[PDB]
Parts: sequence; C-alpha cells; structure tokens
Amino acid sequence: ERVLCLFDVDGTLTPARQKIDPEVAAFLQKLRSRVQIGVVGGSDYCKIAEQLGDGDEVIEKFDYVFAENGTVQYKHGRLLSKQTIQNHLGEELLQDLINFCLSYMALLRLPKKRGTFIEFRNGMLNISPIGRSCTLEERIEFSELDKKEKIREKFVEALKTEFAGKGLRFSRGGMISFDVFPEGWDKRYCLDSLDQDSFDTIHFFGNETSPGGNDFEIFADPRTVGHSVVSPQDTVQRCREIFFP
Ligand SMILES: O=c1[nH]cnc2c1ncn2[C@@H]1O[C@H](COP(=O)(O)O)[C@@H](O)[C@H]1O
Ligand SMILES: [Mg+2]
Ligand SMILES: [Mg+2]
Repeated sequence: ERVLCLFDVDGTLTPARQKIDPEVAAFLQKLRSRVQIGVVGGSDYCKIAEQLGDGDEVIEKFDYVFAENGTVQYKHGRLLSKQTIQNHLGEELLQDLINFCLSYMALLRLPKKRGTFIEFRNGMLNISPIGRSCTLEERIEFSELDKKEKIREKFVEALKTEFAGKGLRFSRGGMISFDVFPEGWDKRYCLDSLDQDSFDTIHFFGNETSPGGNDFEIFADPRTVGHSVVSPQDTVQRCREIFFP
C-alpha cells in the first residue's frame, strides 16, 4: 500500500522552464492523499524549486525532490549528502576530459566568447563554446551559428571517440551547451536510493520516454512502472485514471 509517484518536471508537470499551473499543483496535493509524490529533473535545485513553488516550498510540497538526476536529494524536507562527479570518475579521467575540452575550445573561433566555458556541477560538467555568462541575444546568435556549423555536434563526436569505452555520456540537446556525465547518471540515478525506501510500487511519469529522450532509461527500468505523457494535463488525467478511478 506504499506507493510513490515520481515525475519528470519539464513538459510533464510544467511548461518547459516555466512555473507550474496552479490547477496542476492543486491536483498533486490531492494525489498526495493517496500516494507519496516526488520530482526528478536534470536541472539544479534552484531551477526546480523556482518552477514548483516560491522559495523552498518545493521540499514541503513534494516528498522527494531529486535535482541533477538524483545526485542531489531532498527526502521529506531533509537534504541528503551529495554525490560529486570527481569521486566517481577519478581525478585523472576528469582532468583528461577537462583538458581535452579546453584544448578543443581554444581552436574554435566564434562571433563572441564570454566566460564559464566549463561549469562544474554535481551531476555533470556543462560545456559551452560561447560560455554560459552570455546575454540572451548572444545566446541566440551562437545558436544560429551552431545550427549552420554543427559546432556542438562535432565537438561531441570528437569527445565520444576520444573517450570511447571510458564510461562518459553526452547530452544531445541544449542551446549553447552540452552535458557530460557518467554512464548511469541519467534519471535512473535516483532509483538506487528509492530502492531502500520500501515502496511497493514506484510509478514514473515522463514526456521524453522514447530512445534518445532524457526519461527513456528511468521509464524502461524494471524498478518502475512507466508512464508516457505529452503534457501536464495528460499527466493529471493519467493519475486520475490510475489513482481516482
Ligand atoms: O539533452 C538535453 N535535455 C535536457 N536538458 C539539457 C540537455 N542538454 C543540456 N541540457 C541542460 O539544459 C540547460 C540549458 O541549456 P542551454 O540552452 O545550452 O544553456 C543546461 O543547464 C543544460 O545542462
Ligand atoms: Mg520533460
Ligand atoms: Mg519501468
């Protein structure tokens, strides 16, 4: 009788990068009367909290908050100790990756460069040829050039070949950047901790559950009952069907 409903955020509970619709938020608390609820998203905690409430409301509204794919975890209001990428990969491979990226970017000539070309996060390194500290206009300008020249795509091809067999994965999306993360540090990462919390059933809901999507792995994992949704309204409807028939 112990059930967790675990939700992707962008396009599953909220419009992408935007605040949750109050009506959806209301349903989630209603659902909470029957099951525990949780979110897992690739973004950092600050971004997730921003979309799901004011201040740190998110950690009171949800029983679990998994940011950066679960490498950061809040469980019933309490922050757990974080996993760092350097402990998993080791300093030598991490620095090999960093230096390859620095060397590669040094040779790229762009309309503009700024700063934060390599952002060190808990769950990944984010690599941006223009640099993350660029304005909106600068970002769009880079993006247009990127599509014409396949700048990020070529960089990722070179990276994958160089590190073949070494257990690194690379994101396929993004606008001015791409993600580098250890194999298994997709959304499945949060499942290891959840394994210990005595749930009879964990239902996962996501809008990117086809191959290539950032929900595919957690959706397909045998530890979850998987649900594919197309919008927050679809998500609410699915939960109504299953939990309030
Ligand atoms: O494949 C993707 N799917 C979802 N998010 C991504 C993907 N690739 C990068 N991101 C994240 O999306 C955010 C915004 O991307 P940006 O437009 O390149 O800054 C960054 O924090 C990235 O880590
Ligand atoms: Mg999504
Ligand atoms: Mg599954």
